[PDB]
Amino acid sequence: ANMHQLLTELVNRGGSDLHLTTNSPPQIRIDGKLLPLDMPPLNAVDTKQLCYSILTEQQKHKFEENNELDLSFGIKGLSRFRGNVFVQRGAVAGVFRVIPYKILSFEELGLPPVVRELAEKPRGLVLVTGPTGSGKSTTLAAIIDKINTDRHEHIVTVEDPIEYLHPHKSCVVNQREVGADTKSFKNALKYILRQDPDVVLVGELRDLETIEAALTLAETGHLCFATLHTNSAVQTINRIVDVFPSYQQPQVRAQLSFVLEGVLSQTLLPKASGTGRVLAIEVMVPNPAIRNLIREDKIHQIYSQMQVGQEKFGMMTMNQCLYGLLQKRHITMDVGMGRSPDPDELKQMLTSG
Amino acid sequence: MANMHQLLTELVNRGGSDLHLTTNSPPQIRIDGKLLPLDMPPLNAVDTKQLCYSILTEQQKHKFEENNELDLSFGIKGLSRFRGNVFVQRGAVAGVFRVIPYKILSFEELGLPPVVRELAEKPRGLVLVTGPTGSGKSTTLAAIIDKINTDRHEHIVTVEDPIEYLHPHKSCVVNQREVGADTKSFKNALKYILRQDPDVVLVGELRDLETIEAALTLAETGHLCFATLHTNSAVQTINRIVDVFPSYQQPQVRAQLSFVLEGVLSQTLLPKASGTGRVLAIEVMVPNPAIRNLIREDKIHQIYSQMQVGQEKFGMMTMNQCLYGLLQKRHITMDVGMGRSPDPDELKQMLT
Amino acid sequence: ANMHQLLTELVNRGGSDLHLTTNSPPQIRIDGKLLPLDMPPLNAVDTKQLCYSILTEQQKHKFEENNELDLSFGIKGLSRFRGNVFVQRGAVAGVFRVIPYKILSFEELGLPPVVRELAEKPRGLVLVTGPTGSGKSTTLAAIIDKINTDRHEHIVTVEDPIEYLHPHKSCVVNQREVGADTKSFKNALKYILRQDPDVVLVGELRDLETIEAALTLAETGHLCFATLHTNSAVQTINRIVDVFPSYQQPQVRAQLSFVLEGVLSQTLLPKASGTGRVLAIEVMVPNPAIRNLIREDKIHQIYSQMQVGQEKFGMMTMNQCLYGLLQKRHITMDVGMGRSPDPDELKQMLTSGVRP
Repeated sequence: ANMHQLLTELVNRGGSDLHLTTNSPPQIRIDGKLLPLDMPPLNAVDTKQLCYSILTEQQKHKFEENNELDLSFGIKGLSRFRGNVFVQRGAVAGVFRVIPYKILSFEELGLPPVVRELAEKPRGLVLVTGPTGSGKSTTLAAIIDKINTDRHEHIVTVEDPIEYLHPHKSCVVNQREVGADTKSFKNALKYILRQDPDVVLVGELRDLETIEAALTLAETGHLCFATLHTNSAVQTINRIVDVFPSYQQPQVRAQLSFVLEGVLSQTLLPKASGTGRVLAIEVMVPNPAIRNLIREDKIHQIYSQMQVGQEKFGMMTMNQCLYGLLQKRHITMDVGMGRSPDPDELKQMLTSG
Repeated sequence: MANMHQLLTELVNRGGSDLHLTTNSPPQIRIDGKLLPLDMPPLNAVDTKQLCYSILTEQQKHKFEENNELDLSFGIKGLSRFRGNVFVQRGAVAGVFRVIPYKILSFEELGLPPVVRELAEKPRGLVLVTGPTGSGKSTTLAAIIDKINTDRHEHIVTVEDPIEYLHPHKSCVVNQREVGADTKSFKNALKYILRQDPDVVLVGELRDLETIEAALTLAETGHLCFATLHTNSAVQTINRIVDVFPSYQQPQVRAQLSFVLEGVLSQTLLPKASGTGRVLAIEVMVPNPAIRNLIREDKIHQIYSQMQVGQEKFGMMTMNQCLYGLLQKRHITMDVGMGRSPDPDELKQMLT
Repeated sequence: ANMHQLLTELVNRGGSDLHLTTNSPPQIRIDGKLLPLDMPPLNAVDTKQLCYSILTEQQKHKFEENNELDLSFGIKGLSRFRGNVFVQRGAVAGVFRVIPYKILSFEELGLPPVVRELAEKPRGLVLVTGPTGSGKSTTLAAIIDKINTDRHEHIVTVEDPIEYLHPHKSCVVNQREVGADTKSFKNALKYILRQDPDVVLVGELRDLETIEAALTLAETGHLCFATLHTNSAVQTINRIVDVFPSYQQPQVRAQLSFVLEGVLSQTLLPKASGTGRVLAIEVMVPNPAIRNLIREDKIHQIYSQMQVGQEKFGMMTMNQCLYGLLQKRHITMDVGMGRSPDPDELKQMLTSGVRP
């Protein structure tokens, strides 16, 4: 009934987010969907006492000045949390995310064995892309945890915001949160070469400066991880090249062909059973043929190379993953078709074999 | 301050559309389109300020005094909600107040085609409801937001200036932020929206360059974004969005739009042929793979031809095709249907 | 007060403007031309004394901070006035414009009956154009007053500045003065749709933003009035189109062809008697043929349709109006010819075997 009990239940019930707003009971997001708790609806007095109970006095003043506040806090013996407090219809409202210290393993996440091998790469650019909540941070956290476990190197992450904490194991891990630890991605990236890193996570490739920063890191002997909100390997490569002026795109294509070591495009789909989510992932691992196609500006022909790189490189097109999920009845036909980038291709391959 | 409450009660009881308060005239109510003065003495400058200020918050009174303009909404328990505009004329306060029903109308009550219901089922993307002021945009948006609220277990956040339709929680969590009270501005609300775990976001009118980039970012990162524009057609809407950006960034914006656009609705309310009420005429564009290439290929005007043949497959409909059907079914007069066609000669060919 | 007496003489003598400046007697503008009053020339002491006699303490302080001041004021039993005070050659100077409360009728203004029929339009765009002091606000005030009399609708005006005041009749009339009631045309037009209007006066079509606002008003079921400074219907339509980029001119021409309901272009000419001025006006009322010519980018061919549209559509070219002013001997031959856009056509009209 208080903030401590709600946050403990959020962790205990495997929720990702707790929502507190007027005229609704506390609600928790489990596997992406909100489920209300068996409690009376809150009023404006309730949402204010609950949200204020986890703020410092200085934080309460800054929220009252702007009607907005981002913060993080810890509950001893429980978990860390990300909070956002705001105002709607004249009342306090809040959303609170658990940030787990412990990452589940690759097999628990449904990630193919090639993801474990990407975590062993000495150098290059590895891109994990997809929409919000498609599993990107969990894959990145699993990869970084394997690196942390296996290497004696320096890992620096720049995140907006940090979604997983990595205690030091064999690596030295420094994590900078945008907006608190560092002013911006640009400022962190301006000094990242002066911090003796070996592995760097740069977050979303939001602008040209960040793309150039990720390419330089990957060219100078570092393992660079970044995200995009693209849905396929080809769409990912096109977005990176096409954001640059036409005159500088030849160099970017040449740069990408040398340093790119893997592209993972994930999506979480509803299970046909109606409970839980299943991972759909497109995997592109560059071979000499794909690297030439990038340099030759034959980006779209990379898809044909992914269709035949399953046994050799662990590649898998998005349609090839949906096909396997369909034969095992993990997703319905309606969900698979609404997600296929080419439903006619997936339809024809289902009829044969 | 209790006189204003009684005037609005009289406005509701007499079936009026709008209440007018201005100096040197009695309160006037629009009934069936025509103004009628109430049998009361005329107001002075003190009165129009006193009545209008009685329904303002202290901030709203300081916001109004800073700009000599103010839009707002408020509710009267047991009566109705109302949208108000207060302004200044000849050195005195004036006000107009419209009626906002508590009960949100259905798709069929609003005259919205079944394709709007399928747009309400989209999991992510950008859906634009456009038109000039009072073209039914908030009513259409509320119907869309009410269907998602009814059907989904997701988090809906709206940013409104002001909040018009209220959406009680159903199966969704719905948070509605009013600019100038709950949040300082659209810019400030959008700065924090990514930390609030939203699934569906209403950002209001695409009023400037900065909000459009924010709306494209929300829709690109896996969210369903609703926004409005002032344009009157799908093609005019797409051109307006791209052309506000500097020439060097327009290639990316067209590329983003080809990926993220999920629907364009351009509405307009016309008087009914019976002489009572207004009926919705709507142009609906839902991008298919063909339209997405036309967007990427910068052949935006050829999109109109695609809408003419996408009715059965995709539920598409040009404005002229909608006006033709409303005219044949006797919902509108010939002058109103002709007075709205963007190409009156095309509608003639369909008439034959 | 001498100032009280000067303003009474200005009103009584039908002057439009009173001028007070150093080394000249007070001068009043009568029929567009300045005429000095039979008084000794004023000095700097006089001009500061006369202008300060009508200022509040707050106005005197603001004028002294900038050497500029706009204001309006009323004189009980006389008239209201719009004033401007400034400084020149180290001395105070002032100009004062009268704002009449009473609007003259259409026939008094010399406006043809077709203008009255334009006031009965339920929707569309009606443009009243001409140079400064060509009677535009006066024509607009007569139209607004007829609408106010005949309709139960909401009239909103946005003006820079307000020229005629309209007491309520059957309409509710709200008049917003730029720089006092509202910050700008842009802000008034930003909220005008939320103000439940039926008839809107938007002032000068100064930029694309205002033209786009008027087109939106005219398309959504409103009657919109606006002004330009063009001298003919064809010149008026082209001026509106040519303000847009070349790629967007097709749409603007298409919009105008749909919503345009009337174009009036005026000029005030001296009378043959030497007293008063007579209105010369060109009237274009769009028919289906003219609307097509607009859409087809055949604007110059619109004039030929106007030459034959008096009886059918109530149209009237400038030359046809000048012809009528010449037959009634209201203007001299030189004045009529000096304004004709085509003197040879007007000559042909005068040398007619069907002349009567």
